[PDB]
Amino acid sequence: AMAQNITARIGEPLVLKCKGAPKKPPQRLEWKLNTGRTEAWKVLSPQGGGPWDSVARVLPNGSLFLPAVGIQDEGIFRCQAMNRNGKETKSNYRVRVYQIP
Amino acid sequence: AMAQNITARIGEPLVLKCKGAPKKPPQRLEWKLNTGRTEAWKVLSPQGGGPWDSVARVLPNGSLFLPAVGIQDEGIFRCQAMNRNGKETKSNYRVRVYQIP
Amino acid sequence: ASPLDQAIGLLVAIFHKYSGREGDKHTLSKKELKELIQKELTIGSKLQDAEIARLMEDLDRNKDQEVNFQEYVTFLGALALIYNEALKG
Amino acid sequence: ASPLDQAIGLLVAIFHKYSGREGDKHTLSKKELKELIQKELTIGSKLQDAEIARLMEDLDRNKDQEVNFQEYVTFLGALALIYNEALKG
Repeated sequence: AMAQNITARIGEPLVLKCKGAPKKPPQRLEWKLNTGRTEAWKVLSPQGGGPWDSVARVLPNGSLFLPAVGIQDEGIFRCQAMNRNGKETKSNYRVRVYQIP
Repeated sequence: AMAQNITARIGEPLVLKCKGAPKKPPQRLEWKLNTGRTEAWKVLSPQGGGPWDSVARVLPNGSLFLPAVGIQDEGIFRCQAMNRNGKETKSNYRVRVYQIP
Repeated sequence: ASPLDQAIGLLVAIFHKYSGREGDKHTLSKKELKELIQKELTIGSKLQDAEIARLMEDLDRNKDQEVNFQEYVTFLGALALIYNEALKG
Repeated sequence: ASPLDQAIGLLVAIFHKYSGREGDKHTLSKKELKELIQKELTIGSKLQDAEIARLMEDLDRNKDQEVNFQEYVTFLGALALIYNEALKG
């Protein structure tokens, strides 16, 4: 198990880039994250949005920006993609806020 | 290359059994034969018929009967099936008539 | 033969070592496949009977209760993915 | 490890022996894959350049000019089918 140590502040905006999409047209993509309770895991699609869309959006360059990262955003985030064969990208980033419960 | 030696007479009726279909419902099936010119190779389907249908038909038990096997019927016949994976049956029977060209 | 051809040749030889024992000569019965797993897989003998049964059930895609060679290749692919994922972390 | 696990482990090791040389560490470039074929396949060094190029082109299913591990498994499956067909006659 591998994870990057990243410090963040509750209610503070945070931006990150999660590449993966090859030189080919916009392919499929799936969002997954591992946490204690997990309440941020949402399904991202190239044509559509859900609840997490209001909590965080993805930039045209394949990035991620959050209006205010709180305790719910804590935990570890992970990116993943789905091609015609099975070439997926693995990456887990550990994020924690200053004051914790 | 393997083939069975079978003698036949021109214009004489011949019946043979070509099993292969498992215990499951009627699955797909393809007919293939190797010959000098090849003029009998036809595509058999569980729901439909073609030109060879008039030259030879398949019995409900998965057999084969020809009204009159001639020089055109000569050569080697082969059976084959197509499942969901790739389990095909391989078998080649060499057939020749008395008087040849 | 070269190292790669030799390894593949060994894997194909294992299949036929067990497939020809009973029933169809070119396919693996539930009995043959369980035996293959228990004798040829490092952890095979330590797996629950229920888990071997689930493994064999899933390998069968055409659903005829027989594991053909193509199904065995799916198993090899699964083993390769497991080792590859461990190495990546 | 058992004979089967060892053989698979060898095949996976070959992939990474060549994939990490240039570009992406975990995929085979046209250069890496050609080298793998010429050095690891018994008949590899005797194949026409045009035929190796066609082979590598087809292995690439997602069409990104890179032969990932899943594509290599397709190659292994093709080799296994060839040896199996020869044995049946």
